[PDB]
Amino acid sequence: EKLKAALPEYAKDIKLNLSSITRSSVLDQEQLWGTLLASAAATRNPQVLADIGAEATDHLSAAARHAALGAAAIMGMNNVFYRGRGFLEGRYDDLRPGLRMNIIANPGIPKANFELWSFAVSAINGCSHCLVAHEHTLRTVGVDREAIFEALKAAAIVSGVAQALATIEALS
Amino acid sequence: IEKLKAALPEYAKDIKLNLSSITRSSVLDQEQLWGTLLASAAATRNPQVLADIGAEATDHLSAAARHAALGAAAIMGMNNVFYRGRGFLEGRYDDLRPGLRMNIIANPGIPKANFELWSFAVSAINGCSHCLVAHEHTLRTVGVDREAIFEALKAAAIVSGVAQALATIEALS
Amino acid sequence: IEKLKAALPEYAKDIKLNLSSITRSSVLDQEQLWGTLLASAAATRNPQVLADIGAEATDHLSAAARHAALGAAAIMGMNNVFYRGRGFLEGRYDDLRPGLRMNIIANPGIPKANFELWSFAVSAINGCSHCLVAHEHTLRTVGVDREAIFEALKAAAIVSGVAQALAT
Repeated sequence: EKLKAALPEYAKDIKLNLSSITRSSVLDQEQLWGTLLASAAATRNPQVLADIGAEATDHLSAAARHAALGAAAIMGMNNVFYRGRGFLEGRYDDLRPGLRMNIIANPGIPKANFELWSFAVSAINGCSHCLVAHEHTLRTVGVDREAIFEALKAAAIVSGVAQALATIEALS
Repeated sequence: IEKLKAALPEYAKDIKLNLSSITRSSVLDQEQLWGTLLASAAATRNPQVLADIGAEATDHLSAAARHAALGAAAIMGMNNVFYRGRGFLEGRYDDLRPGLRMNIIANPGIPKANFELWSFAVSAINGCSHCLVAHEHTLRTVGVDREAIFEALKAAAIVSGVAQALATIEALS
Repeated sequence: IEKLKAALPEYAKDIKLNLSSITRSSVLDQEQLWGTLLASAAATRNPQVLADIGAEATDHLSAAARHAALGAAAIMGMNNVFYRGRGFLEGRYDDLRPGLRMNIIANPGIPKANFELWSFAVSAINGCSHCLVAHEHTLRTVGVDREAIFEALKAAAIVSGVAQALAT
């Protein structure tokens, strides 16, 4: 509400879209808020992370909250590494990453949910390798594409929100 | 942009030179140029760059222009993520209704040409091939020269270099 | 570091470990390593990471090297947008001259090997295939082993994770 209220007039579709995604009935209240929170972190916009984070506490456990934020952090690294490896046409695929990412195997919350949040973040960062790998995993654990698609929509909407908000604050 | 140029460090002279050059270039309208420097400045998320350019854009852009430019950044902010992502997913989601409102695109409050140019510029900054191509095609359809489009791409890239350059000094001083 | 390593949240434990190790790693020499971490920190746009890494990098980076690293991030901030953009336009704009000044590339004020390594690290962060490839090539051209290049990519990625973790 207060976030929506801070959105400029030249950003009406974003506000509109933020309202519709927040009232989503496709994703769990945990799937939804965990996605919104991981997405918010992935935008790097403090205000957006603060307001989504504040509202998220009344919809997510401390464990869920931490898992959502850690998905953002770990994809921040993976999204750069794998995309780069992919740009090198596989010529370094034999080397050996050597990077820890245990949170992925042991998230502390349902893995279907962690994957959903990781997928959303990979969409924001733009790494096809990770977006595809996570999308495949979601399907393997029973998440339907309607829900996977809703996460893609949410990640995009939240990116718009952060862009819209960043501009108003710097100008006003 | 006079203060921005001054803010740049000697190790970023090329960007300063490029900023000086793109601003004095005449291949683009006074509206196309400042509207592109503005949507680009917005898309880079650097506060100082947006603030400086935004201020210098008022005596160079109409009210409706300044509005359409900032609105292009915001809406591309979402579209550049959505279409890019769906585009990676092997056609598996091409038959689903996005259900995303983007009316500003059909009604920017100014003739479409410039909105599309600024949308194109933003899509370059965010890195979305689907949108870059779509908007480039639309620009052509409504009579915009390649030279103009290419100049926007350059302006988008230079502003991005300026944001990076200034972001680092702000943080280190 | 230390203060940087210590700021990481607990749910970002893996990134803490990765930072601790990439900084203790020898694969890259101290200038290569810290110039890459500095260039990367800049590209993440996170002010705290840039400050901590920039300060720790004073003990291993000459004045010329530090400016080369920061300069690499700035120029790649522009090139990474330009070449990627042109690259998606299906060669339809390849006949036009960019006319963008890039003099720092040929003249970084230090050995190119390092400048190219840092530019490669930034290109990975911004996501421009055209530049990551062009620099990976040059890097191999003048020497530099895949292991060093791979270590920079890892460093760029690890630094991106730190910045995000801190931003959260």
